[PDB]
Amino acid sequence: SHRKYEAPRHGHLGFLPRKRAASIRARVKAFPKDDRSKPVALTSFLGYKAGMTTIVRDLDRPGSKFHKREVVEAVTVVDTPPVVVVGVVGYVETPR
Amino acid sequence: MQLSWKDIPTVAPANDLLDIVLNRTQRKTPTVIRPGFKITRIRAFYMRKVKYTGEGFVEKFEDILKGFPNINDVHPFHRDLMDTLYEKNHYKISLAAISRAKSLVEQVARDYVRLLKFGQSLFQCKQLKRAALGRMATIVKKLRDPLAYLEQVRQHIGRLPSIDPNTRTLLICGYPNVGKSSFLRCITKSDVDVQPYAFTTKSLYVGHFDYKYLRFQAIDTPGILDRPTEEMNNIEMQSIYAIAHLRSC
Amino acid sequence: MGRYSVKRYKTKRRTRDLDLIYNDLSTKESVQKLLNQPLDETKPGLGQHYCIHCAKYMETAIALKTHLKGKVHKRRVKELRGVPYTQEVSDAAAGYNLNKFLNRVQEITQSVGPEKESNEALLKEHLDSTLANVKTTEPTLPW
Amino acid sequence: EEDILFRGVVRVEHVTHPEQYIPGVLKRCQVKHLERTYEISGWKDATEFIEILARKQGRLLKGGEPDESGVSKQILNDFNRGKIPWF
Amino acid sequence: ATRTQFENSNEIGVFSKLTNTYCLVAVGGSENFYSAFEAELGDAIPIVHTTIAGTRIIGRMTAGNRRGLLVPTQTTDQELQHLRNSLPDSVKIQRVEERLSALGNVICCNDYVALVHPDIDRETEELISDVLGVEVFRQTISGNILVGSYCSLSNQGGLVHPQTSVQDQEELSSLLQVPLVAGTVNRGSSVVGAGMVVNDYLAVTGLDTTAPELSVIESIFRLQDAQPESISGNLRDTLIET
Amino acid sequence: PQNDYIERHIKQHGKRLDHEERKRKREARESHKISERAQKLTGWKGKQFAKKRYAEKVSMRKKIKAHEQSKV
Amino acid sequence: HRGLRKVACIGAWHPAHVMWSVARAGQRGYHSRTSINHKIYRVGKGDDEANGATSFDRTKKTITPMGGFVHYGEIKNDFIMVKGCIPGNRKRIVTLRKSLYTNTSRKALEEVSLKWIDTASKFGKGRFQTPAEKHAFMGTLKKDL
Amino acid sequence: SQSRINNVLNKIHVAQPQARDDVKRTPFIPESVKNLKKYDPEDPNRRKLARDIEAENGGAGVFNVNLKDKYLLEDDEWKNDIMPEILDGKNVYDFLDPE
Amino acid sequence: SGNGAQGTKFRISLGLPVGAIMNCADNSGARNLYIIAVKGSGSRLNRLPAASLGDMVMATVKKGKPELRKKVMPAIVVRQAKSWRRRDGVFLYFEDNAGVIANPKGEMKGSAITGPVGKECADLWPRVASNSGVVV
RNA sequence: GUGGAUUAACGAGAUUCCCACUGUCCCUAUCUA
RNA sequence: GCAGUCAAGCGUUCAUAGCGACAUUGCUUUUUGAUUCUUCGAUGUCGGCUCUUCCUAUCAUACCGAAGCAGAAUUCGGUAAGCGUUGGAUUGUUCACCCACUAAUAGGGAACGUGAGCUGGGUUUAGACCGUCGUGAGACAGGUUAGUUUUACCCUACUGAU
Ligand SMILES: [Mg+2]
Ligand SMILES: [Mg+2]
Ligand SMILES: [Mg+2]
Ligand SMILES: [Mg+2]
Ligand SMILES: [Mg+2]
Ligand SMILES: [Mg+2]
Ligand SMILES: [Mg+2]
Ligand SMILES: [Mg+2]
Ligand SMILES: [Mg+2]
Ligand SMILES: [Mg+2]
Ligand SMILES: [Mg+2]
Repeated sequence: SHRKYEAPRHGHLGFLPRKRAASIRARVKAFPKDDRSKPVALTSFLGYKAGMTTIVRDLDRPGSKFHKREVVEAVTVVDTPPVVVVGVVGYVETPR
Repeated sequence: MQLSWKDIPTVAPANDLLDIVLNRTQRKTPTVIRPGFKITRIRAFYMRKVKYTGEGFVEKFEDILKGFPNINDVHPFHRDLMDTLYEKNHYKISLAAISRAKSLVEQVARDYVRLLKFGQSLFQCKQLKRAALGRMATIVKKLRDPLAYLEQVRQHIGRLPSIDPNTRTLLICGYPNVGKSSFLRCITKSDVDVQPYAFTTKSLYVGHFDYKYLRFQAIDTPGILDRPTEEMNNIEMQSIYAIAHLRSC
Repeated sequence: MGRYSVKRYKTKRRTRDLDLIYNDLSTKESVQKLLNQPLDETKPGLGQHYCIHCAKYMETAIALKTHLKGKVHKRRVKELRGVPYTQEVSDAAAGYNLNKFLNRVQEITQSVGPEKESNEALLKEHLDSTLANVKTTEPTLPW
Repeated sequence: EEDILFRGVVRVEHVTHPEQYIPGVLKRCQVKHLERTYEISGWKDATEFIEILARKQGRLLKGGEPDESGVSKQILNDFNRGKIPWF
Repeated sequence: ATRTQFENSNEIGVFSKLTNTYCLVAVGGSENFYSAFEAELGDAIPIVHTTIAGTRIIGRMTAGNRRGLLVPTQTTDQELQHLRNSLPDSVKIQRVEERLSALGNVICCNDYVALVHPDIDRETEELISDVLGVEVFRQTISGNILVGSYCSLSNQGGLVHPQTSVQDQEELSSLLQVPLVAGTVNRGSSVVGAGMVVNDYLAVTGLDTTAPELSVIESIFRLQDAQPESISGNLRDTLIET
Repeated sequence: PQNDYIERHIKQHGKRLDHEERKRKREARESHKISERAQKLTGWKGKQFAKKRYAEKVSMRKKIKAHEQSKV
Repeated sequence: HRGLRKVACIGAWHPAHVMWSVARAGQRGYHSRTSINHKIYRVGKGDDEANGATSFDRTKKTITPMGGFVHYGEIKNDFIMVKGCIPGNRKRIVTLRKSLYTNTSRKALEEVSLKWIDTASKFGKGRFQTPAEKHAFMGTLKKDL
Repeated sequence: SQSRINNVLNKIHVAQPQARDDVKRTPFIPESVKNLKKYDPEDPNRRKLARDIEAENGGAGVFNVNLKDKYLLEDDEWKNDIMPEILDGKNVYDFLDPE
Repeated sequence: SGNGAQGTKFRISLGLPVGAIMNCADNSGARNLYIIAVKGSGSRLNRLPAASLGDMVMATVKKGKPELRKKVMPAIVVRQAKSWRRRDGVFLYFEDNAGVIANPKGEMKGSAITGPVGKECADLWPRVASNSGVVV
């Protein structure tokens, strides 16, 4: 027999298995697609999470109810000292 | 509603109505029953089929019987104009046929549910369900001609203009050559075309204007030919009923 | 909190404030308006027998008499004595709107103070005159 | 219509607010016996009458509040028992 | 007399403030409301596109005439600085410390006389007399206590809510020294003060205001040249038919 | 719009420019289209389509026989 | 009976197995997550000496709160200040990636203007932004004289 | 049944002032209002109508208006400045006064 | 659907489930309002519909005038007593739950509102703003 | 066909409402052995 | 269903032995929309809580076709199961029926999913009372009360961990 009272499912099935990670450093699985006429740029950085705080910003957003008003927002601070370049790796496109 | 009747939903012929209600029953009820089930399951299966078909027909009839206006419960002018446009006895008789067929469908539903209460087999219950649905089908097939008449009168009555009988009103009148229609074209904005032949306007039209910050209506007239009392058509009946009923200038 | 102060000081169980009662005890017309109340079905003594300091309604008049004799009433009367601590005191304690608070203090020690004390004296003798030979049972007749 | 107000003269079925039956009886009474069986002290509006009856029957609440529903049910039970003239 | 809308509502008095020498418009969305005011007015008086206390209801919170402007205590000092920067020095802006914080609901003023709520403090009444420079009178409006929302007033005449009595009209017009009539606005609304702004040469209403209502308010506010405010005796047939 | 207005708009303005050729091409495609519906429709709609086709064929042959018998 | 922090029915007669989608117990947290579209509110330098100040604040202070970040310490380097929440706890390593597509929202096109940055203590209920403000509010103490 | 039944009497009749004093109080129109050419929406002569700037600088919910662009100050480099608003733990508006 | 409300409403903490008593804050003749439904609420199994400040509900009158009782009417919530957040940052609450009687087009039945009114409700409803003398 | 019909007090007897009160619930969280 | 007129195939080339598809009329009126306070309901071994999947016979959302489809709002169809489908009230219970809110409150299967996952009632007795029958012991699936089943540490499956 049918359920007689519909309800949505508890939880997301695309975030399975709920297991421990393989490292502390989570790995980047996609990079922005290359455009061979732009200048040479780095596409990511790496730093350390150091706490939260609170700010006040003066908001400019045309069409909203908070246009030209003051808004309290939470922010996160990441400590980013410089990074230092030590090597280079080349990758070839194989039919695997 | 009161002044305009572009709110009657739709009506269907008898064959299309039968197709709609019976295919709705077959689609929205379960269709799989087995001989090995319990007899209460079998009786509830066929009882649900009978009740659902009856309630579908009753709902389709009850939409019409409240959509169409009551001829004897409206203004005298609107009653006389509707009486001239379509015959009053044909109107009343067709809606009475709809009401009688509705009550007979409820009777068939109740009697065959009571007969399904004591069925002893899938074969017996199936024959009873088929007999009930066939009797309902015979009723709806006997309803053929009032449905076609009511379809025509709904399609005509939807387009009809909106005259308030209790407002500021200028009535125009005269002989069948244009005059009045050209004058209404001058004083208002409308679509009443001016043409040198006599019965260019076979109905009556409304225009609106504003004088001293009030809203005025202006009703155009087809034309009364020459005739005393009973030689006139419904076209001249429209005009003389408008003059007889509209307290106007 | 725990359970006691949650049961007592909940927002739907809030009681009237001292500075509102101080403004009630000033202005003799407001004292007459608070003594001559209309009939009310949701008040204990049908809106009558009301204490202005302890802003509560009594059942009978003998209940008001024993309440006026008691020790809770004397605590509230001692609380309603001096300058009644509005936001001006907090501002001037922070060092802000200090001249306005000083005008307020000298005004309350010049004018509003002795008026409040004279109204409180007249009210005390009026209540002591009225609540003297009262019976303990009450006529339920609300007229 | 008021089928429940018609049936309320007969024995009570599941009443939640008797303050429709109370003015019904107050229209459907002569004053000569109600003021004797209840000793009404003055104004005979339904609210004041129900108030003095709550304070007379002792139908008070926490604080000293007249409960109106209980005492109007007491009047309706008096009508069930038959201590008011009726015909 | 024109007809506009704020977004799709006819309450012009809720979202605008109009006097003889400046205009105040609520911000939000587009430039259609400001441009309607600017199309009718031009560069003749300043139009200031402002907010009060973060809200858009700026006609019912402020109160001003030709001489001054009054903002409630709920306004901020940045908004008050913006107003002082936009308006010239001939109009003075005062912030009031008053319990009744809807000043446009509790007073109804022109350049000479102001009606007020009866429960307004003496310091507030002295401040109204000092800043706006007017004669203050405590008065109801046929029993209603919100005189700014239930009356609309200028230097020529006045329009009150339609269930006002004739002796109330007589006493109030003697106090106000202007001809006073009762009527509706926005197709039959009793709140005539919060659906229509007006000064000596302009009135703005909502799109649903009918043509009899428009003709009556043009007459009583003496706006067009053919409006001597006694034309209701020649316009009475419209009213008796209405 | 008052009393019947679509045909007055037709007489006053016209129909579409591509109106007639579309109707001719629709009637030309209907012959291919009625055979595609006899072969693609399954279930109950196929049985209903076959019943309507049988009724139409009997009606047409009855009309032909009655016309030739009545005229000759 | 047998507790209430549970799923009551974990399966039926058919299929005669527990299915892969029927919510059992186990490890929570320590998962790798990617979150997108976080706006950068300030890129601060490690030698600015007023990088916690704005054009509406006029006070010489850095972004380090009063007493340090709880379980972290001072900043003393360059920093990124982004809007909202970020996966992981404090003092963990984060990878910041550029946008993988061109965003066509106005939120990605606005220009943020900070008015104030909070630097009170998060170890407790802080109510002073600078130690000079705390000393000026409290006044002179017994050890100060 | 009533006097032109009652919902006409306080509306068709105008209340008269009946003067009580000797204060003259006249309507005021600033003369720049009398010196307007009337806006006509189907002409090339038109003034500007800020709706136009909003149209050619984006949409309705896209154009961002500068409210400091119509301030009346003593200098015109001052129109795009900002107030300091806070210094240490104090508000600048609490201390801002002449003298 | 959302009739009478000018613009949009942002998210505010809901305080009043279905089955709550609130005060009546206008002079129409009622004393309290019993909340039986909330206009424009979602559907979820086991979840009660809940109203917050600035919402239109369907209510009945339990105490008050004898004419107003035994009928269902629209009302608008004007005071909440459950603490919500302003976007200029502070949390705040009132002393009681209170609302006023309205028609489905948003217009008000009474003539004046006693006590303060939340500025979010006054910004969302123009006829509430025209009938109130104290806005927070 | 004229044990039957009521009954104050009493009851770990059976059924239905009201006031008060609340984690029964919305909708869960945290702490101790 | 009964009765009558037909008339393509028919009785494997016969029309009227004897069938007979598609049609067509009759018969079932408180027969001029009238009455009908009615739920004329069904249901006795299941009902509720919790939770997960599948079908399409599609209620809503996406895209199309037709309609006297002016606009707006609907009606009837085609593809389509990606996604949703509620809060209460009430009779022993459930369906049905009511009150709202809603974009919508579609229909089904999985031992009428989930009677040793948990619970009210049954299976399931022994005490007692009323009604009816029996001379009596007793009986009644007539009515009302009170009433004992109580793993997991094993293998697999599943969730996490070496
Ligand atoms: Mg289902
Ligand atoms: Mg990849
Ligand atoms: Mg902390
Ligand atoms: Mg005996
Ligand atoms: Mg399909
Ligand atoms: Mg799916
Ligand atoms: Mg819902
Ligand atoms: Mg079970
Ligand atoms: Mg089990
Ligand atoms: Mg037994
Ligand atoms: Mg027992």
